[PDB]
Amino acid sequence: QTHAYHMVNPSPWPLTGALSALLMTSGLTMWFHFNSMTLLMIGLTTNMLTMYQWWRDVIRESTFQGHHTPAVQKGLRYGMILFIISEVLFFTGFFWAFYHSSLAPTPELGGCWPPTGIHPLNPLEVPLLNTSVLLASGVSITWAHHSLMEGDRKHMLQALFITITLGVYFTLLQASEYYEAPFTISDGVYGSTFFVATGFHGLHVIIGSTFLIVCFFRQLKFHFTSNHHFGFEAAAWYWHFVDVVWLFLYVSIYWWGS
Amino acid sequence: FENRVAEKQKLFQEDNGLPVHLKGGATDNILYRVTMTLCLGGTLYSLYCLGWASFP
Amino acid sequence: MFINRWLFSTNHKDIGTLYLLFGAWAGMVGTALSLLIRAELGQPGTLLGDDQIYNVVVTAHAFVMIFFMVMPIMIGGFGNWLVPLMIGAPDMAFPRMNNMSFWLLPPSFLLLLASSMVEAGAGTGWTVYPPLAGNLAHAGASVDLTIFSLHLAGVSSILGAINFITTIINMKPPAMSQYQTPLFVWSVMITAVLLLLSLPVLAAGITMLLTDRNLNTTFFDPAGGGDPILYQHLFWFFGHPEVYILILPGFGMISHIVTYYSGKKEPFGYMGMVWAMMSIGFLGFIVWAHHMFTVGMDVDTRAYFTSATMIIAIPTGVKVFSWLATLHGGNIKWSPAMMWALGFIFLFTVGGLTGIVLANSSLDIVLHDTYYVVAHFHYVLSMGAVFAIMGGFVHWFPLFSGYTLNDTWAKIHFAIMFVGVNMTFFPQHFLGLSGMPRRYSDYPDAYTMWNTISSMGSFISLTAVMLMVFIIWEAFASKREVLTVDLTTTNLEWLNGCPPPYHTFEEPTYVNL
Amino acid sequence: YQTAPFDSRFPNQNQTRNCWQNYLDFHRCEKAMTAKGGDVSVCEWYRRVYKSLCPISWVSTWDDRRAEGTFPGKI
Amino acid sequence: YQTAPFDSRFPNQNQTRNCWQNYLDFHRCEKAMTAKGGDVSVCEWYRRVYKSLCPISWVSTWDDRRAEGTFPGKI
Amino acid sequence: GARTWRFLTFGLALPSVALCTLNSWLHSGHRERPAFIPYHHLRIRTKPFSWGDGNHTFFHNPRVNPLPTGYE
Amino acid sequence: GARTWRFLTFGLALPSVALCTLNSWLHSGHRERPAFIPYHHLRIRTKPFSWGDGNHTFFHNPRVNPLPTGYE
Amino acid sequence: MAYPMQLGFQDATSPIMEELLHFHDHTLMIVFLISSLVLYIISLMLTTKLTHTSTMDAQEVETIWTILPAIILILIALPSLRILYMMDEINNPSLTVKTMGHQWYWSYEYTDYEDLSFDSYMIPTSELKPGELRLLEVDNRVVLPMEMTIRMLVSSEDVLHSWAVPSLGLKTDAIPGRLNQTTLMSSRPGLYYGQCSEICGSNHSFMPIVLELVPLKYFEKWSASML
Amino acid sequence: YEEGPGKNIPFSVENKWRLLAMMTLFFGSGFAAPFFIVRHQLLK
Ligand code: HEA
Ligand code: HEA
Ligand SMILES: CCCCC/C=C/C/C=C/C/C=C/C/C=C\CCCC(=O)O[C@H](COC(=O)CCCCCCCCCCCCCCCCC)COP(=O)(O)OCCN
Ligand SMILES: CCCCC/C=C\C/C=C/C/C=C\C/C=C\CCCC(=O)O[C@H](COC(=O)CCCCCCCCCCCCCCCCC)COP(=O)(O)OCCN
Ligand SMILES: CCCCCC/C=C/CCCCCCCCCC(=O)O[C@H](COC(=O)CCCCCCCCCCCCCCC)COP(=O)(O)OC[C@@H](O)CO
Ligand SMILES: CCCCCC/C=C\CCCCCCCCCC(=O)O[C@H](COC(=O)CCCCCCCCCCCCCCC)COP(=O)(O)OC[C@@H](O)CO
Ligand SMILES: CCCCCCCCCCO[C@@H]1O[C@H](CO)[C@@H](O[C@H]2O[C@H](CO)[C@@H](O)[C@H](O)[C@H]2O)[C@H](O)[C@H]1O
Ligand SMILES: C[C@H](CCC(=O)O)[C@H]1CC[C@H]2[C@@H]3[C@H](O)C[C@@H]4C[C@H](O)CC[C@]4(C)[C@H]3C[C@H](O)[C@]12C
Ligand code: CUA
Ligand SMILES: [Ca+2]
Ligand SMILES: [Cu+2]
Ligand SMILES: [Mg+2]
Repeated sequence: QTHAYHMVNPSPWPLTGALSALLMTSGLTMWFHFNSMTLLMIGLTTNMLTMYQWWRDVIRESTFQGHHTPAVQKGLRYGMILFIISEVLFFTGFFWAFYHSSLAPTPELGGCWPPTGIHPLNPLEVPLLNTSVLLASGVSITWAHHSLMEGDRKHMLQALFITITLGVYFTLLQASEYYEAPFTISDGVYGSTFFVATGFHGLHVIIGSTFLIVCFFRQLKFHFTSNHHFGFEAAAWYWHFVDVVWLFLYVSIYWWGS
Repeated sequence: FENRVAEKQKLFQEDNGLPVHLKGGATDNILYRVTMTLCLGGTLYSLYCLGWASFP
Repeated sequence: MFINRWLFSTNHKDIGTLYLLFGAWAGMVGTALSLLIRAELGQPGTLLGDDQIYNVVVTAHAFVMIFFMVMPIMIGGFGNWLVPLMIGAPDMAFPRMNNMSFWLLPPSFLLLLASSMVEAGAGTGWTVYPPLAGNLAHAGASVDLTIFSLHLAGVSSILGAINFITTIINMKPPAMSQYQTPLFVWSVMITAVLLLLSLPVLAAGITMLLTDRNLNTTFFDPAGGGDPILYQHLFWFFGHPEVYILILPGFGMISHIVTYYSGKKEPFGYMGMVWAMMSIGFLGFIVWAHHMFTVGMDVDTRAYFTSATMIIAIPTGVKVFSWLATLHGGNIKWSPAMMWALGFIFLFTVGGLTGIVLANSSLDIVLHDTYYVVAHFHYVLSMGAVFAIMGGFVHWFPLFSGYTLNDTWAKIHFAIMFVGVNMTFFPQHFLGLSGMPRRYSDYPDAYTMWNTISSMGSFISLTAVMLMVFIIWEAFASKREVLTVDLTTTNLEWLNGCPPPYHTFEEPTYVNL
Repeated sequence: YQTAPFDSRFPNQNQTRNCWQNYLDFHRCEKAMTAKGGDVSVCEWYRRVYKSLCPISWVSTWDDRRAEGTFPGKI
Repeated sequence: YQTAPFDSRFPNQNQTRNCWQNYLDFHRCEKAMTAKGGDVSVCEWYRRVYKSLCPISWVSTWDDRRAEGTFPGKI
Repeated sequence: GARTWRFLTFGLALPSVALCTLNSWLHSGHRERPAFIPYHHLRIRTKPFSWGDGNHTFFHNPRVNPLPTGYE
Repeated sequence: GARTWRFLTFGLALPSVALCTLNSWLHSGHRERPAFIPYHHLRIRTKPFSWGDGNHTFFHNPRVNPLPTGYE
Repeated sequence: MAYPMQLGFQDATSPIMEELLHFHDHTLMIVFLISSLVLYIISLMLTTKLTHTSTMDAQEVETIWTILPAIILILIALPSLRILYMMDEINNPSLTVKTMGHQWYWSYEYTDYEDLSFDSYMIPTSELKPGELRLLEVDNRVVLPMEMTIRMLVSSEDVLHSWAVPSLGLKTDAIPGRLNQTTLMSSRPGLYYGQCSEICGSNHSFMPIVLELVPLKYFEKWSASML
Repeated sequence: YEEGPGKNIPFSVENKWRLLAMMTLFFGSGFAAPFFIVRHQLLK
C-alpha cells in the first residue's frame, strides 16, 4: 500500500458479536416468558468475550503493530464523536418521555407532578452529592489528560485513579439511593421515567468507569505516548458525556421534577 | 513496573502469517475456541428453544 | 479460506455482496407476504379464516421490505460496493465493524420469523402502537421478539452510519473537497446522518414498550399516567426520517444512471442536487406529526405540520427538474437501467404528489387509515425504492460480477414490472377516496372490483420477480466477460475493471490542487 | 340546559381535563355544601356538565375510588 | 374560632398569598351562593381567615377595585 | 497546564465533594414511612416480574416499598 | 470554508428569513383593541414623562395604547 | 356508503365534507397537471437527435423551479388552512354524544339529561335481513337529529380504535384515557356508514358505525321511548 | 483469495445446472417461507 489506512486482518469477532446479540435478545425473551436465564447468561458471556478480544486486537494493531497513522486516528475521532451523538439522541427519547408525562399530568396521577402518593428524593441530599462527584471527576480527568500530554506518568495515574474512584462512588451512592427509594419502577410513569432514565445513565457510568479502568491498566503498561493516546481521549469524551447527561437528569427529573 | 512495549511490538510483528487475533500464541486459540463454541452452541440452543416455543 | 473470506470479511466488496444476497432473499420473503395479502383481498369473504394471521402477514411484509430488503440493498450493498470505489478509498474506515453491521441482520431476521412462529404472531402493524402491542392485547413473546429484531437492525444501521460518515469525511483524496464527491456518495452521507439521529429515538421508544410489557412501567399506559400518543411521537420522530432514508440512496443512484445513459459527464446542477438532498434531510425531522392528524392534536399544530410538510416539495422538485435537465440534450442510450430510472422519475412524482394531498390535515381526516395512504407510499416508496434498486442492479451488475446481462430480457422484465405495479396500486386511490380502510382482512361488497383488479396486478409483478431470477441465472450461466465500458472518465467505480480486484486503490489516485 | 357549552379553558380536541375539572368542581362543591349542611342545588351546573361530557366508566371508577379512599385528586 | 390556623399551603414567613387566597375564596363562594340565592353563611371560614390575616388597607383597596371593575383576580 | 488542573482537583473539586458528603451524612437518618394507600396508579402489576414470587420489585426494600396489598 | 458558509447563508439562513417573513406577512393586519379597564397595575404614572404633555409614553400609539383615563 | 366502481369520495352529507370535495377537486387538478407535465417533459427530452452535452448553467432555471412550486404550494395551503380553521370555529352544539371503542364493537352514551347507553355490534353475514349490507349493519344505530350541531366525544375502554364516517368528513381516534371531540352536522336524514379506522386486532374489519339521522321531533320521541 | 469473474462470490458458477439448483433452493426457500409460516399458524 502507499496510503496511510488500515487493512484489518480477517476477524471472527463481528460474527461472535452478532451471535452474542442473538443470544442476549433470545435470552431476554426466554427470561421474560419461559422462566429461564440460560441463553441470557451464554449471551452475556459471549458478548464480554467478544468485546475483550476485539478491543485487545485494536491495542495489538495500534500500540504493538503501528497501524494507527494520523489518518487512522482522525477516523477513530470522528467515529467516537458520532457514537456519542447517537447516545445523546437515545437519551433525548427518555427526556421526551419525562417532559411529556410531567408537563401534562393525567387525572390518574391526580392531575399533578409529582403524582399523588409519590414522595420524591430530596435533590439537596445524595443527588447533590452525586452531582459534586461527577463534576469533580470531570476536573480530575482533565488533570490526567494534561499530565499525560506533559509526560508525567505518576500524576496521570493518580488523577485517573481519582477519576475512577469518583465513578465508583457515584455508582455505590446510586445503588444505595435505589434501595432506599420509597417508590419503584412500578410506581406509574413517575417511577418509570425515574428508573429507566437514571438506570440507563448508571449503565453508562459503569461502562465509562470500565473504559477508564482499561485506560489505567494500559497506562500502567506504558501503552500511551505523550502525543498518541486516543483510547484515553475517547474515554475522557465518553466520561464528559456521562457527566453532562447527569446534569440534565439532575435539573430535569430530580430538581424541576420534584 | 517497566516499559515492555518493545518486546510486545517484536511478538506482534513476527513474520509468522498469523492473523492479529491469534498472534499472541496458544492462549488466543483457546479463548477463540471457547468463544466460538459458546456462540455456535448457544445459537443451536436458541433454534431448539424456537422449535419448542413454536407449538403449545 | 471460505470461512475466512465470507464469515470473517474485512473487505467492502465482499460485505457489499453479502448485503445484496441478503436483501435479494429478504425481497422474496417480502414479496411472498405481499401476495398473501393480495390473495386475501382478491375476493370478498375470508380466505385465511384467521384475521389475526392476516394482520401478522401485513406487519411482517412491511418489516421485511423496509429493514431486510431496501436498507440492506441500498446502504449495505450499493453503499459498501460503490462508496469506497467512487472516492478512491482502499476500504471503509472500520472494515471489521462493517462486517458486524452485516452479521447482525440474519439474527435480526431470525427474531422476526420467531415472532411469527410463536403464539399468534405480532398482528400490530409495523407501527407496533400500544395498547394493541402491549401485554394484554398481545400477551406472549411475539411483540418482544419483534422489538428485539428492531434493536438488532437498529444497531446494525447505527454502526453502519458511523462507518459511512467517517469514510466519506475522512477517506477522500486530499485534493477532493466534499463538493467534488459524486452525488451517490452525498446521498449515502445524508442517509447515514438521518440514521444516526433517528434510530436512537426509535430504540428509546421500543425499549419503553418492552419495559411496559415486562417490567411494569407505564410510559404508554394511562392507568400509570402514561399516554399511548407519546409512543406515536417517538415512533414517527424516527419514522418520517426513515421514509427519506429509504429513498435518498435511490435519488443518488438515479442521478448516476440518468447522467450515464444521457451520455453526460455530469448531472445538471450538482450543487442544487446537494442542496436539495440536505434540505430534504433537514425538513425530514420537523414534519413527523402528519402521521397523527386524527389523534386529537391542537389546530395550530395541525396548521404547522401541514405547512412544513408541503415545503419538502420545493427541494424535491429541484431534483426532479434536474434529472429532466440531465436528459436534455443527451445522446440517450435506451438501456434497461435507463428504463428503470425513467419509470422512477414518473412513479416517484405521482407518489410525491399524493403525499402533498395527504399533507393537508383537513383532507387527511378523510384519507388517513385508508387505501389512499397505501397507494401513496407504494408509488413513492415501493415503486421508487424498487425501481431505483432495479436500475442500480442492472447498471452495476457487470461491475460487481464481471458478466453482462441479456439486455432484451432485462427490458422484458422492466415492461412486466411496470404493468404489474400500476395495475396493483393505481386502483387503491379509488378504494381510499371511497373510504376503504387499510389493515382490513375483508371489505364491504362495494369495494370488490378495485380489490379484484389490484390482486390481479400483484400476480403480474410475481411473474416479473420470477423472470428476474432467471435473467440473473442466464448471465452467470453464459459467462459473457466485460471488455470495455464507456464514460470511465466520470465513473471512477468502473476504472479498476469488472469485477475490480479484492484490494483496489492500494496505490491511491493522484489528484493535484 | 341542553348540553355543556363551549368553555374557553378547554378549547381543543382533547376534552379530558374539561370532564375531570367539572367532576372535581361538583364533588368539591357537594362536600362544601354538606360540611355546613348547606344545599347541593348550588352544585347543579358542575353536575350537568360532567354528566354530559364524562364517560360513564370514568365517573363510575372515580366514584368507586372516592369510596375506597384511593381517588388521587383533592376534594 | 380564635385565629387563622397554620396552613401547610403557606408555611413560610411571607403570608401575602394566604391573605389573598382567603379573600378570593370568600368572594368566589359569596358569588356562587348569592347567584343561586343560597346561604353566604357557608363562606364564613374564608371570611374569618382573610379578616384575621389581611391588612385593613388591602381589603379596603380590593373591595374598592371589585366595585370599580378593576380587581385583577378572578371571582 | 497539569499543575492548574491538579490545583482545581484538590483546591475546589474534592473540597466540594467533602462538603456535599458532610451535608448528605447530616441528613442520612430514616424518614417515617407514609401511611399505605392502595392508589391504582402505583404498585402497577400488568405482568409478574421474572424473579422471586413475581410481585417484588428488583431492589425491593421492605421498610419503604409496600406491595399492592400493603407493607410486608 | 467560505464556500460552505455561503452555501449555508443562501441555502438555509436566507430561505428561513424568507419563510418567516411570509408567516409574519400573512398574520399581520390589526386585531381589534380590547375594552379599556382602568387597572391600577397598568398605565403607571408616579412622575410625568420628560416629553410631550408628561402623560404619553415614548412610542405612544393612539390606536392601541390607552391613557390612564382611556383611549384618546 | 360507497357503491360499486366508485372513483371518488362518497357524496357530502355535511357542509365541511362539501368544502373538502371542492378542495380535493382544486388539489387534484394541480396533481394531474404536474404529473402530466413531468411525463410530457420526459417524452420531449427523449424524442430528439439534437444534442448539447457540454456543461449547462443551472442558476437561471433554478429560480423558476423554486418560485413556481412555492406559489403552487401557497395556492393549496390557503384554502387548506381556511377549511382547517372552519372545522375548529366555536359552535354551540345542542347535543353531546359519547362513543367508546371496544374489541370489537362501539358503545354510545347520551347523558345530557338521562343515563341512556347501548352497545352497537356488527350484524353477522349469516343474520343479515334481505337487502342489508355485508360488514356494515349494526343492531343499534346511532340515532341523531338532522340539521343540528352535535358534539361527539370519542374514547376507548381497551386498545386504540378510530371512529369514522366518510360522508360526514369525520375520523377521530379513540384513545383510552383521552376524550377527543369532533362536531357532526348532517344536512340530510338517512343512514350514514363508517368503519373502525385504527388497527385494533383480529376484528378491526368488523366493528362499523351506522348513524340514523331523523328530524328533531323523531329524535325526541326516540329519546323519550328509551326511558 | 481467487480474483475475477465467478471467483468473487460465495457460490460456484463452474456448472450452470448446479448453479440453477443452488439459485432455486436460495430464492425458492425465501419465497416459500411465508406460505409455510401461515400453514403453521393455521394448523394451531
Ligand atoms: C419498501 C417497502 C415496500 C415494498 C417494496 C412493498 C411491496 C408490496 N406491497 Fe406493501 N407495504 C409496505 C411496504 C412495501 N410494500 C408497508 C410499510 C406497509 C404497511 C404495513 C402496515 O400497515 O403496518 C405495506 C402494506 C401493503 C398493503 C396494505 C395491507 C393492508 O393495509 O391490509 C398491500 C395491499 O395490497 C401491500 C402490497 C404490496 C405488494 C403487492 C408489493 C409488491 O408485490 C409490489 C412489487 C415489488 C416487488 C415484487 C419487490 C421486488 C424486489 C426484490 C425481489 C428485490 C430484488 C433484489 C435485488 C435485485 C438485489 N403492501
Ligand atoms: C420513499 C418513501 C417516502 C417518501 C419519499 C415520502 C414522501 C412524502 N410523503 Fe409519504 N409516506 C410513506 C413513504 C414516503 N413518503 C410511508 C411508508 C407512509 C405510511 C406510513 C404508514 O402509515 O405505514 C407515508 C405516509 C405519509 C403521510 C401520512 C398520511 C396518513 O397516514 O394519513 C403524509 C402526510 O403528509 C405523507 C406525505 C409525504 C410528502 C408531502 C412527501 C414528499 O417528500 C413528496 C415530495 C415530492 C413531490 C411533491 C413530487 C416531486 C415534486 C415536483 C415535480 C415539484 C412540483 C410539486 C409541487 C408544486 C407540489 N406521507
Ligand atoms: C446503580 C446504577 C445503575 C444500575 C444498573 C441496573 C442494574 C440492574 C440492571 C441493569 C440494566 C439497566 C438498564 C435499564 C433498563 C431497565 C431498568 C433499569 C433501572 C433499575 O435498576 O431499576 C430498578 C428496577 O430494575 C428492574 O426492574 C430490572 C432490571 C433488570 C432487567 C432489565 C432488562 C431490560 C433490558 C432492556 C434492553 C434494552 C437495550 C437497548 C438496546 C438499544 C440499542 C439500539 C429499580 O428498582 P425498584 O425496586 O423498581 O425500585 C427501588 C425501590 N427501592
Ligand atoms: C429599538 C430598540 C433600541 C432602543 C432605542 C430607543 C429608545 C431610547 C434608548 C434606549 C436605551 C435602552 C434602555 C433604556 C431604558 C428605556 C428604554 C427601553 C426601550 C424603549 O424604547 O422603550 C420605550 C419607552 O422608551 C422610553 O421610555 C424612552 C426613554 C429614553 C430615555 C432613556 C433613559 C436612559 C437611561 C440611562 C442608561 C444607563 C446606562 C448605564 C450603563 C452602565 C454603567 C455602569 C417603549 O415605548 P412605549 O411607548 O413605552 O411602549 C410602546 C407602546 N406602543
Ligand atoms: C461489569 C461490566 C459491565 C459493563 C459491560 C459493558 C461494556 C463495557 C465496555 C467498556 C468499554 C471499553 C473500551 C476499551 C477500548 C480499548 C481499545 C482502545 O482504546 O483502542 C485505541 C483506539 O481507540 C478505539 O478504538 C476507541 C474504541 C472506542 C470504544 C467505545 C466504547 C463505548 C462502548 C459502549 C457500549 C454500548 C453501550 C450502549 C448501552 C445501551 C487504541 O489507540 P490508542 O489508545 O491511541 O493506542 C495507540 C498508542 O499506544 C500508540 O502510541
Ligand atoms: C437488548 C440487547 C440488544 C443489544 C445488542 C447489542 C448489539 C451488538 C453486540 C455488540 C458487540 C460489540 C463488540 C465490540 C465492537 C467494537 C467496535 C469498535 O470499536 O469499532 C471501532 C470503530 O468504531 C468506533 O471507533 C466508534 C464506535 C464504537 C462502538 C462500540 C459498540 C456499540 C454497540 C451498541 C450501541 C448502540 C447505540 C446506543 C444508542 C442507540 C474499530 O473499528 P474496526 O473496524 O474494528 O477496526 C479499525 C482498525 O483500524 C482499528 O485498529
Ligand atoms: C456450549 C453451548 C451451550 C449449550 C446450551 C446448553 C443448554 C442447556 C440445557 C438445559 O435446559 C434447561 O433445562 C432446565 C430444566 O429442564 C430449564 O429450567 C427451567 O424450566 C423448568 C421447567 O420445569 C422450571 O422448573 C424453571 O422455570 C426452570 O428450572 C431451563 O429452561 C433450560 O435452559
Ligand atoms: C509505585 C507505582 C509506580 C508505577 C510505575 O511507575 O510503574 C505507583 C505510581 C502511581 C501509583 C498509583 C497512584 O498513586 C494512585 C493510587 C494511590 C493509592 O494509595 C494506591 C493505588 C494507586 C492506584 C497507586 C498504585 C501504585 O502505587 C502506583 C501505580
Ligand atoms: Cu376497532 Cu379497528
Ligand atoms: Ca378474501
Ligand atoms: Cu412522514
Ligand atoms: Mg391511524
